[PDB]
Formats: sequence, structure tokens, C-alpha cells
Amino acid sequence: MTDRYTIHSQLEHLQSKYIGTGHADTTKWEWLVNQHRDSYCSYMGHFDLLNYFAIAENESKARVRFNLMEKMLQPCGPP
Amino acid sequence: VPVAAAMCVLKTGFLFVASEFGNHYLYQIAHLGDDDEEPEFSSAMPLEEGDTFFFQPRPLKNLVLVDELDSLSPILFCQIADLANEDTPQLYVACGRGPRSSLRVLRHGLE
Amino acid sequence: MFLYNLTLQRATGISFAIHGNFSGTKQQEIVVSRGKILELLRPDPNTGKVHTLLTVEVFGVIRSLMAFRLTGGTKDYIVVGSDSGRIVILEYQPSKNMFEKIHQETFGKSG
Amino acid sequence: QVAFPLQYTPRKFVIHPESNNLIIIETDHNAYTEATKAQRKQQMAEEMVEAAGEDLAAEMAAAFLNENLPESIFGAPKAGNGQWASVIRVMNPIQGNTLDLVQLEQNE
Amino acid sequence: ECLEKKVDMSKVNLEVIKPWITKRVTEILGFEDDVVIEFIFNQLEVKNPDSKMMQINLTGFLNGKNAREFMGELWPLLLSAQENIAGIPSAFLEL
Amino acid sequence: NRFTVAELKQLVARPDVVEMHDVTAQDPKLLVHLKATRNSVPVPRHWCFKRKYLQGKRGIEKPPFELPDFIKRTGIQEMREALQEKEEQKTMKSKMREKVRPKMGKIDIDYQKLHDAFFKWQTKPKLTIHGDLYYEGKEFETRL
Amino acid sequence: GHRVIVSDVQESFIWVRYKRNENQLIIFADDTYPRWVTTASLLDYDTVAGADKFGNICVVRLPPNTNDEVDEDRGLLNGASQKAEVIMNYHVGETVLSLQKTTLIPGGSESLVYTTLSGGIGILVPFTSHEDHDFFQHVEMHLRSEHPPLCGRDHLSFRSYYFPVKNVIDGDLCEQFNSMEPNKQKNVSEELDRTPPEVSKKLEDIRTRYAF
Amino acid sequence: AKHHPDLIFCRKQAGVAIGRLCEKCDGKCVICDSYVRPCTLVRICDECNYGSYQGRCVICGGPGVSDAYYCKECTIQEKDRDGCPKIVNLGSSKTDLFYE
RNA sequence: UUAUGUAUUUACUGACCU
Ligand SMILES: [Zn+2]
Ligand SMILES: [Zn+2]
Ligand SMILES: [Zn+2]
Repeated sequence: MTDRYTIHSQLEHLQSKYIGTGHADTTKWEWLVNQHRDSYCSYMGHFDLLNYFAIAENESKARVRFNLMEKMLQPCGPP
Repeated sequence: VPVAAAMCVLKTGFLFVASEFGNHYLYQIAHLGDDDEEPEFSSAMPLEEGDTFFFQPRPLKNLVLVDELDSLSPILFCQIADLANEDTPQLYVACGRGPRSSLRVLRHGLE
Repeated sequence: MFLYNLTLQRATGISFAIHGNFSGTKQQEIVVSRGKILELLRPDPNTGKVHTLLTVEVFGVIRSLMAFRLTGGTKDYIVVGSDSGRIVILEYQPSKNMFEKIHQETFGKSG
Repeated sequence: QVAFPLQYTPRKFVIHPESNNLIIIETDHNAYTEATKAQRKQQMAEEMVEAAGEDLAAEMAAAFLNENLPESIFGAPKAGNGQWASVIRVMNPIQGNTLDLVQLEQNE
Repeated sequence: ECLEKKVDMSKVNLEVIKPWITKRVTEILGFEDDVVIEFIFNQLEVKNPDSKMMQINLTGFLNGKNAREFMGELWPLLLSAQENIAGIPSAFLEL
Repeated sequence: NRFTVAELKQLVARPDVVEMHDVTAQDPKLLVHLKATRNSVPVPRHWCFKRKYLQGKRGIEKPPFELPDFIKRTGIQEMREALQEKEEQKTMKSKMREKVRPKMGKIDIDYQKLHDAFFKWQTKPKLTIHGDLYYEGKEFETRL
Repeated sequence: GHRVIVSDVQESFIWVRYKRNENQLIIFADDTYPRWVTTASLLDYDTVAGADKFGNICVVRLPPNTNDEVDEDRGLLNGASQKAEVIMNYHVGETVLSLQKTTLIPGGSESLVYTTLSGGIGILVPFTSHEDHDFFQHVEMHLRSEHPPLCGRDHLSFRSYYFPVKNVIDGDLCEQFNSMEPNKQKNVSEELDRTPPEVSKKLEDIRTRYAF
Repeated sequence: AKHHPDLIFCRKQAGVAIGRLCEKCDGKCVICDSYVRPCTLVRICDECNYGSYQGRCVICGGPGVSDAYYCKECTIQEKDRDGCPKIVNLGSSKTDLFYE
């Protein structure tokens, strides 16, 4: 069964479908995990931050992209 | 070959490798196919205990180097200095990642 | 106080590299992206060297780059996706020696 | 361009202003210093002549020890995580020769 | 809660299941419809359906008690048939 | 649940910012971390008041406006005050009469003086750095 | 000499004074922006040019007062008190790892030389007079209109990627004046009230003077 | 628009169909809603340009005459790189005035 | 003396509008 969790959506006031915006009741974990995900897509987005990160290890660029890419699922830790 | 970001093998039998750090290269493909000598293995042969198909690395047999295209990436540290007593100064550059790294001296002239 | 940027020896590290009949002839060409730079390279087959034919500054980061051939077509069009919210399809005009921008469609905010 | 090859990733260098010479620090994460390369190769040879050698080929261990692949060609080995190879090189900026070489320790 | 052990409608028959459901909804609202029996049909067409959406859209027509007991009846028949390779629940295997 | 300003002031590396309401937050430690992060500017002072941020400016009468000096050295203030004062004597008879028979060339000052005042004689004003947010008094505390 | 520029890895440049009578190290100025500085170089006794991980180049000049004599609890905005200020921001697209003030050709002049991470090598060159500054500003302001970049990425909003651009003219857009068809060149040059060989002369004079 | 705060935009993906403005609203920007500095054409989605709705005004829904544009101040804020700016609902103005 | 709830004018805003 279930009880009373019927909340499909409501008045389309602004449609903040941009993920990562956040509202008043947004906790520390939520906007820090959006902060880490935006950081990761900007790391692999720019070529040259990915250069800078690949020089610091000896790892190749696809190794660094696969590491950064698999960390985007749960980067900060469990809620 | 050194590790590449992208490869473009060419009809007319070339192989272009773009090393992400250091120099890029263009090879002529000498023995394509290469179905003669080497211990090749496959997918559906019943090999167990992990990988179990190894290979001994070796120097070039299938490619011959033709062109070394030059690059300074990654310029890690640099100096403008006039150490070689020439009139114009010189660029003393650190470059490369790993065992392919190099110090590179740059002048204004021609080869 | 009031400055002026100039590139002396523009960028040489290659992030993406694609190949195809961009000129529209039987021979093939490489199009590479130096990140901020977009360059066309001809692999001169008889002498084996590599000659740059064109180098433009796209003033973006070429996040991805891929060439495609139209169905029943001779020339390949380059296709660039960047930090702008724009797909942009390019054609190498060999006559005027420049990349003619064929189309440019906007789909989202930039960066 | 004229290149003087190096072992690792060169972080920065200074210039001895008297009698102009470059003093370079080379440093790479995930890399063995070559004392550990020699010890790791000797260890490899040891377990290859220990793992059931009764039936035999200790030729394999010796041939493994004395056939050194060029790491600029075949890629340097990568020392797991947290290991750190590093050397210090005094170099002539004219000819580009290793006028002095000082290794460091394994993680230093 | 118990409605969340997932289902795959490829594992189940459906033409044997319909007359039981018709008989149950004739018991629940007294009389016969089609559009809610065809709701059962058309909601259980999709291969991996959802039970919570099922419970909402039957809570609408029915009481909200009868939707609760109806899901607590109908979902274990689906599980008891999808365990079996035959595709038949225990109330129609034994009888 | 809401551990008070004592312990919350004891835990934080910069305790000099934790206030009487920060205990009543929904995440106190990051609030007083971001309150003690480096170059932020704080919430305005009137978030807790009852006076709608400037309805305390009631009875004080203030001067109209000081023009900057490069504009005052064009004589536009004297010409404009002179014709305003001359226009305060007109009736609707002459305000409707000189609507249809207009005397012109009332100001006609010049164009080179105005160009020089905005281009030759331009004065940098006294700006402020990005921290110096505004509260209600703020110019009557000139005592610093 | 008598001043220290400490580059934080995250915030910015922090001016420190070292005393002779005492041995103290007194922070007396910092900058308001977080920057992630990678390398830096001194240009004047006041100014510090630095570069960051993301690609920009900042030049932070101290205000004209900033008296060093501070002997040692409140800060100004959780930091130092004499907030230094920024007199250019510019985006390069690559991480600049070496900034150096030098003169590449004898008979030439000083020019800041940056060597990025992706192999590129550039210079930042001061302007002599306001006629040169205003000319090249109108040149590149015309080229943002007539000659848009290839990806559609807006050139003012590429150079103002992280921080807004300030007092730097992108001469790599300017040196694409020599790459348009001469209809566009005549449009720009008569919009400049010059001729296209005159503009190409005036445009390669700067690279001739300061650099290669 | 900015004047009528209850008007809602369409905001779906912008296709290739160029927006149009009526004769009563020529020169208006669509978002900032002013007259000067038009810089960027309007691309409207395919649902808000289908059949009967072709060449119709973006704002008024009257018969379009000229092409629609964004300001420079909408362009450099990238208010053109959101959805299609086709004002969908007609609410509480030009309805009661029709009943008056 | 900050202040509410309302009956209630007067002013003011949005290049609002046939
Ligand atoms: Zn607008
Ligand atoms: Zn639409
Ligand atoms: Zn209209």
C-alpha cells in the first residue's frame, strides 16, 4: 500500500528545471553535491583543467575522465 | 606508440597519432593485417584465471616513423634568459609529461 | 594599465582529431583542435611530411568535434560543439582557404 | 626547438647566475625511483625462479633482468598510488648534458 | 511498501487473471463497469508497471480502503504468478 | 536540538561573528563558516526590524542635491534658476501666450563648454569598496 | 625587497612586510577576489601580475596610499585592511604557468610573456598613447561585429569568461583583420577612416616593435 | 511581457521557425520589451508554429508583419538562449476590455 | 511610542490598454 504521498506537481510558477538551483530549504549536502557535479563537468569540459589534472598524476586523460566521471555519482558521500 | 588523445588511420595507409603531451607523430603502416607470426588470442577460447593472455612488448614491426610534428605542450616552467651569449634572448622551457619530458630551448631563428 | 594580447607561437597540443575528405577530393585531410584553435593538416603522402593548411581561432573550447558525410556526398562537413550553446557545421572551402560556416543553431545558455 | 631529454615531469628550475647552469627538480606521482625499479625487477626474477622451477627456466629471469625497455618508448611503469619519484638535475643549457644527478627516496 | 518488489509482465499471463479481477471489482463497487476493468487491462499492459500510480488511480474511483485492499490482493497474485514459470498464481494453480 | 551561543561560539574558529539568531538556524556551523568566510558581505541590518528599511527618514529635512563641480562650472544652474524664477512670476495668460509666440534663445549657452566639462574636466567621484553596504544612518555617522 | 608577495593557492596575493628592527611578518594588504593563483610575477614596486588555474590573468595594483608601516584584530572583510585592487582581468583559455616581464628583441621594449599549459606562448603589451589604445579598441570593436568567431562563442563573453574583461584588447581578433575578404576590409577601414594596407601596417607595427 | 505579470511564456525548445510581430507591436523586444538595439532573431517552437498559427504575432497573436528580435540587453544576458518566447495565455487584459 | 486588523480617501508605479 501507500498513504497520502500523492504530490504530483502544482502551479508552474517559474519551472526551475535547471538542476542545481535550489530553494530556501536546501541543505548543505545538496548544494555541495551540486557544487561538486558542476565542478566535475567543468573539469572535463575545459580541455586545459583536464591537462592540469593529468600532469599532477601520471594518469592519461581517459583515465582522469573515467575517474571524474564515475565520481559524479555520489561525490560527497551518502546523505 | 606514445599515448594518444586521438588517432586517425588514413586510407593510403597512414597512421596519425596525436600525443596529448609532447610531440605528435605520423607513421606509415608497413605490415597491415599482421596475421602471420604473433601469438594472437581471442574472446571465446576457454581461458580462465583472469586475463591469462599476455604479450611480450617489442619495438616497431608494423609501423615506421615518418614525421615527428612538434609541440611544446605542456609548458610547465619557462625562463627568458640569454645564457648562450647571443644578442637576442632565448626561451628555456620545461616540457612534456613523464619519460617523454624534455627541456626545450627556443630561439627566434630558422633551422 | 592598458594592455594588448598577442600570440607568438600559438597552441600545439591536440585534444581532438578527425579525418576525411574535407577538401572534396580523393585525398584525405586531418582536422585537429588545439582546444582554442582549429586547424587543418594535410598528410602529404609522397614525402610523408605534415603541412598545416589553415589555422583559425574559434575563441571557444571545442568540447567535441566530429566529421560527417552527407548521404551520397563527396565532401565531409566538420561539426563543432562548444561552450557556446551552439552546434555549428563547417565546410572547408579550398578556394578562399577558410572554413565557411554552413549552419549555427542555438540550444541553451553558454559556457 | 632543441630538446634535452629528462626523466620525469620537471616542476620548475632555477638559474645559477654565475657560470650559467640550470638546476631542475623532476617529480612524478605514480612513479618508481629507479632503485625501486631495480629492486622490483630483482624481486620479479626471484619469484620467477621460485614458482616451481624444478621441471625450470631461470633463463627467463636473467633475460628479464638484463633487457631494459626504453620507458620513453614503452611508457613508464606506474607505482600504484601515493608513490613519488623525484630527482634533481644540474644541466648545462648549452649542450644539454646531465652535469649532476641526485636521486631522492621512494615517496620523497 | 509491499507494492515495491518489482514485476515484469512478460513473466505473467493476463487472460487468466482478468476474470478474477472482474469478479473482485464487481464485489467492490457492487455492479459492473468496463472502463475500470479495462483500466486493469491497460495499466497492466506495460511490461514493468507501477503499483503506486495504480493505487492512486484506483483510489480515485474506489474508496481508498477498497483501493488499499485491492492492491494488497492484486499485487501478491502478480508476484505468485511471476515466481512460477507457468505464470499462474496459487489461487488458480490449486483451483 | 538548538545548541546555544555558548557552545556554538566555543566550536567555531572565528567566534567573533556568531550572533543571537544563528543558533536558531537550520544548519549553524556552515552559517557561521560562511559568516566568517573571507570576502563576503553580510545580510543588511534591517532584516529583523519593523520599519520597512527607510520609513525612519520621516521628519529630517535634507538639502536638495549638490551638483558635481564640473557641471556647476558650466553656469547651467544659474541659467536654470534664473528662468525658473522668471517663470514663477508668469500668469496663465502669458504662459499660454508664450506657448504660441515663443521667445527663444533663453539659454543658448554653448556646446564647447559642455563638451569640455564632460570630457576635459571630468572628475572621478569618491567611490567605495564592495564591502561598504548601506544602512539607515550611515551618513550621519561621519564621525569616523 | 622589503615586501613579500605570498600567493595563496585559493584566495589571492597577500602583501607581507618584513621589518629590519624587528623580525616580524605583517600582512598589510590582500585582494578581494578568490583567484586560485598558479604563478605570478612582479611588474612595479606596487603591481603584481598573476595567473590562475582556470585561465585568466589578473594584474593587482596597490592603491596609491597603502602605507606599509603597520605594527602588530578585526580586519575589514574577514581579511586584511588595505584591500588591493585589480587593473585587468583577461581570459586566455589555457592555464598560464609562467609569467615573466622581459624584452624579447633588443631595440624593442618590455612586454609580459606568458607561456600557457597547452603549448601556446603569448605576450601582453602596454600601449604607449591613447590614440593607439583608442584605435585598436575601435578595430576590435568592429571585428566583434563584422567577424564573429567560429563556434558562435561571443568574443567579449569568451574573454569575460570568469571575471569580466578589463583594459585588455585581444589582438588575436585584431590580427584577423588580415584574413577577411577585402569587401569587409574596406568596410572596416573606411569605418575607421583609414585604408586596409594602412591598417595592416599599423597592426603589424606593434608585433614588430615588442615581439616577433 | 514585463508589464502584465501574469503572462506566461511557452519556454519549449526553439526550432527553426522565425518569430513574427504584429503591426501594432513592431519594434518591441520580446523579453525586455523595448524598441532600441535589436540584435538577435526569434526562433519559436514547432507547436507554437503549426498550421493556423504561422506568421502570427509572438505577443499579440495578431497577424505578423515583421520579424521579431531580442535587444542587445537581452542578448548579452543570454535571455535568448532559454525557450521559445511565445506568450501563450491571454489573461485579464484584452479580455475584460473585450467585455467592455 | 514603534504596531495590528480594517472602513477609507488621496497620491504613485508598469512606454499596461481600443
Ligand atoms: Zn529586450
Ligand atoms: Zn512555443
Ligand atoms: Zn503584438
